[PDB]
Amino acid sequence: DRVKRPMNAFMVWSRGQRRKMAQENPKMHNSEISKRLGAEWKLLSETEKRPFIDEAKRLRALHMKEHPDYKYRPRRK
Amino acid sequence: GADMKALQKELEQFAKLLKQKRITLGYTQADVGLTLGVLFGKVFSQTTISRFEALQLSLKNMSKLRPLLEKWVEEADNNENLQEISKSETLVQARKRKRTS
DNA sequence: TTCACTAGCATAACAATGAGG
DNA sequence: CCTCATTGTTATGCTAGTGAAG
Repeated sequence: DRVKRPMNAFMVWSRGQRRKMAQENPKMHNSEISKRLGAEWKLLSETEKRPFIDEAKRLRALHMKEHPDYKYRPRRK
Repeated sequence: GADMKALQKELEQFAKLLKQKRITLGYTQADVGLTLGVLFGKVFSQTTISRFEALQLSLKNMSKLRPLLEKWVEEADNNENLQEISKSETLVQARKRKRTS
């Protein structure tokens, strides 16, 4: 029941893609999956990244709408 | 500053209003820093913006940046209204072109 | 060659996801 | 529980640089 921090544009796009990639070839560890996902994202153009960036913006806005008193609180090492 | 109590109360509620507006407009803290630097000629790091939003800055610095942020939010809201009107206009234009095609 | 503050520069934490230590 | 692996947003620990007092 703890509030999690909102996900940026990458996390949105990666969450979409890694489910498809796991259904595509199972028995593949998310480490190589995330390496490949980041490598692919680095090659996208701004025209291609636009909708996910806008989705992350909408997500943060809706997060503040839901939790007006949220504060990200990490635990430093 | 008449007294630090009422002034700091007003300032700490203004900080929450500033965060709320920057979130509903889609700016990251680094984005606000970059835009402040570009329209006022003085760079502002994301660090100072986080500290402002956490009221972790000297009251003199809080009040020194408050007018800067007010001008910034005026310009940002103008830009947002402009983009919104332009998007709806282009949508009506696309309706016209598609129905008339 | 002392203490208090100031402002970045860096980098950790953490969001998702699940397999396998 | 935990570690991994990824990019992006946010909080903050460590500096170099600045005065002030003695």
